[PDB]
This record gives sequence, C-alpha cells and structure tokens, in this order.
Amino acid sequence: QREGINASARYPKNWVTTGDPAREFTMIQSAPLMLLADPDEFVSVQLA
Amino acid sequence: MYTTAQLLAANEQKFKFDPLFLRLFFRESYPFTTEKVYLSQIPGLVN
Amino acid sequence: MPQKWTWIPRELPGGRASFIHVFEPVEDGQTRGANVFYSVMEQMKMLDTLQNT
Repeated sequence: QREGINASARYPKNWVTTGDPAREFTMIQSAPLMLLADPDEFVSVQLA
Repeated sequence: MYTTAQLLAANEQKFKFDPLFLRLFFRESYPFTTEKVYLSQIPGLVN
Repeated sequence: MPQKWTWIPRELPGGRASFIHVFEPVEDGQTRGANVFYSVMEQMKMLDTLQNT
C-alpha cells in the first residue's frame, strides 16, 4: 500500500528485524487464480 | 453492499448446427401464392 | 433452374464505380425508383378493355 503496487503478479520483499538477533528475511507474495473461460472446451479422459 | 465484484469474460456455449442440405441439395427456393402445389414426373420408356 | 443471388459493391476499393445506379428519387429515404406509369395503370388497362369490348 505504501508503494501503490496493490495489483501485480509478484511482490519481492526483504527486511531485517530489530533487537539483538540480526534477523532478516526474503519474501514473495502472490494471489494466482489461474482460470479458463470455457470449462467444457477441454475434454479430459482417463485412459485404461 | 461493499463487495465491489468485478466481471470477467463470459462463456458463450455456441450450439452445433450446420445444414449440409439446404446449401447443397436445395438451391432453388419457391414461394407460394396458391394453396397447393403439384409435382409432375414424366415416365419415358420409348419402345 | 435455381435463381442464385450475388452481392456486388457499388464502387471498388480504388474508387472505380462497379455498379452504376441512376434514378430520380421523389422524397428522402427512397431506395428504388418508381415508373411514371403507376398513376395511370388502371386507366390504360380499362381503356384497352374498352376498345376490345
């Protein structure tokens, strides 16, 4: 929200925690909802 | 009320349909003014 | 035998007039010209019948 990148595909993020332990992280967030317009266009068959 | 939904594309589901007959066997189209139509077949077997 | 239609543009993409149409419209929106004989069709037909009888 600070950087105004509310809409995206990937979001890198790194930060370091305070206190005695010099602890820092790496982080990527995403919300993928990969979909298809026609559910019936594809015909899937389990062979035997 | 506050859901602010967004609409994506909608599937169409087109029906399966193709004459193969009117475009192939029925080229001529005739409308009627009368109430009936006759058809004539001429049997030709010349001896 | 079947009567088959064909669609023809009035002008070519290059501007050559493919299909010349000439007539005299009488009011806005008219698409087809009308022969002048419309107002006298019945008079002509009935006078022909008159001379015959």
